[PDB]
Amino acid sequence: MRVDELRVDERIKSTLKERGIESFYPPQAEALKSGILEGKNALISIPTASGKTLIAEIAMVHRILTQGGKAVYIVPLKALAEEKFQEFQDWEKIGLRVAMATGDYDSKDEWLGKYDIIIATAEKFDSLLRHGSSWIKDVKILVADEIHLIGSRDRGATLEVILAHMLGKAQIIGLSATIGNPEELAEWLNAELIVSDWRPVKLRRGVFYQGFVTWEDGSIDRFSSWEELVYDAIRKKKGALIFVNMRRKAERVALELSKKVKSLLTKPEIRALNELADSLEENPTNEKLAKAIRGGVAFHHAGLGRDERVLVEENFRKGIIKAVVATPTLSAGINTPAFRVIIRDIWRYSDFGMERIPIIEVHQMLGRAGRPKYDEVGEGIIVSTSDDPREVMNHYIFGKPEKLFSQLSNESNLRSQVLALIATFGYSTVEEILKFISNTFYAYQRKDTYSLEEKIRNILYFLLENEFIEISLEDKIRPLSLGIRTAKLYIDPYTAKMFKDKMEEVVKDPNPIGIFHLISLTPDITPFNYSKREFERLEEEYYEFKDRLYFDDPYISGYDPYLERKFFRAFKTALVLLAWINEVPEGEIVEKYSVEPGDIYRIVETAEWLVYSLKEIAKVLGAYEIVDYLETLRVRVKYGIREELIPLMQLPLVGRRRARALYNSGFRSIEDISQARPEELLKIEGIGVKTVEAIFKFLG
Repeated sequence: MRVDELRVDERIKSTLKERGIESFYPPQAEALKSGILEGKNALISIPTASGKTLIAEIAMVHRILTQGGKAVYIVPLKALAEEKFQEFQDWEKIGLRVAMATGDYDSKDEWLGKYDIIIATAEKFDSLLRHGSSWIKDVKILVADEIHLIGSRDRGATLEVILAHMLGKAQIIGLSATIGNPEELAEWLNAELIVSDWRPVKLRRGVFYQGFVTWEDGSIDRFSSWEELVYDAIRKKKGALIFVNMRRKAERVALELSKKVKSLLTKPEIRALNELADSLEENPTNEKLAKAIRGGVAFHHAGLGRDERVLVEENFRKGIIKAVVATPTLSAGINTPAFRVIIRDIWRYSDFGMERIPIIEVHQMLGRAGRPKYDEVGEGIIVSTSDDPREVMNHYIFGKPEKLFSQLSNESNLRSQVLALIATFGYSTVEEILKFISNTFYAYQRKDTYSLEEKIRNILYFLLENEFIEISLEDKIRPLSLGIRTAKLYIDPYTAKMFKDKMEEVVKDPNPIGIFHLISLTPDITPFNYSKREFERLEEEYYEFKDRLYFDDPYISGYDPYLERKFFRAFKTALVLLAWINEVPEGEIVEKYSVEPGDIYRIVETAEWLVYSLKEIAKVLGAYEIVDYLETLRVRVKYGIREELIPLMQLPLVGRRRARALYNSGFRSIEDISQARPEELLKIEGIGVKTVEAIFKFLG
């Protein structure tokens, strides 16, 4: 169907046409005519290549243009908010303001009140709901992108909860991959179900095994090695996307490929890759990237800094970079299909131990093959090495995706969610809590929820004994300041407990390493990892700074190589964080502590939040003597600077490096910068035109 067959506000039609959208794929047409334009809930389970976002965009905008109010778009990862923010930009042209809200959990963010479209993670939205932001009542529709994640252990419960809170309160639309129990999820969501396998480009799926690829139709094609699949694609002026389990494997395979790909590149292509390879800021992780890119092959994984990942994704989308070997974590950042998708690993290091990559993910990966503009057929190939090809074919290609199970039993999320109910949602009796539970997806899939109930009852004990809540004289369950504060900070009650239990120590010896180590031991952060060769040096430094730690014994819970590792991981993290506030250049940190740019950015952001949370728990506990210290530390962690640079960080385009160059040249305050001649800032090594322009604009 065409845009003009669409029964929506004409200002939407104009925007679509202006984007070059004239018609809709069959799956989209079915969805648009399912009732969502009328306010009905819906679960859209179709290929990613078939444009799920557009369907949601139309539904959201149409919803608020007719009923006014707001639309909330729930993105899976905060690093994905930006992209959505950019593509939602043209809605500003018809008077709809778009905003990104993904951090600062301890805020009502009332400033979002004047916006119409709000992009945020499930956690951020959960957080806002707890704070009771005055604009929440304004939300008419919430879109849960990659809603199948509700079945994921780590964060699925949070998505389930915000859905439970919003159901019946706003229209709910889910964008989902293919699953095993489509109707069960739709039923719980009181939604219309749209299930389709239609895609714009035919997808051919097969399994590669010892020299041959056997396609799902039974035919065979010879390829001496799996990499020939990549060379063949490039030889055909098309591209390839290779998926691997580990970061180091991603890089090693990228270099290997690039070694044979370079000789398949035109003279220009080679010079274009060079200009690109040259622009990568000096750095170990970036050194490998540049060297591989000069061959037409890049690697993609969370260790790379945002800028580097953007470069790789955009140039892959431009066909400059011919192939990309990437990991799972942020592969969603690469929004560009590829003629061929090669799944190199089908087993991944698991927690308890190795396990097969879920069928759901394998299907999502294969569904990335076939570019609409260049391909008439996309090929998704599963590489089997240790597995029987017929078994792999039967399991992944012929078999059905796994059913999604609620992950509400997660002790981490459940303790946080049970406290949140009492501390921010007014739940005061066990019966009421179980009432909320009876409306969860968890309960929906079950005949009974006896164990969860026993699990909740014990959580209440934990909260009572630890003083987050209390039983009033009325025999009701009520929160205490510690509890309310913990709920709003969004930290797990366990990390709050840790902060409370070690507060007396922090007060006695307020110091960086100890604080950074303490927070790095909490469930709310993922510390840096370390290789075996690093341990000896880590151990030495540990003894050196042992007396500054609040958690000193590496084995208070056993000798499990897992627990000793956890402790030292937190310790190494504390060391990196100290270098960070001591203004050691990123390149030097990456190099000296064997950590990656992407991880530094992530840990720094999380640390700022946790140091802030520690400051706030110190407040509720009355440990006011360390609040100023903690507040200052928080800001130092936020920017990676010494206390004296703080006054300059409010400046546009000014980071730790520029603040330093400014300060050392005599511009220490906004006042010094205010009375400066542009030439005075331009002489400073590090400050360029665009920076002075932004600074002078900022100042007037």
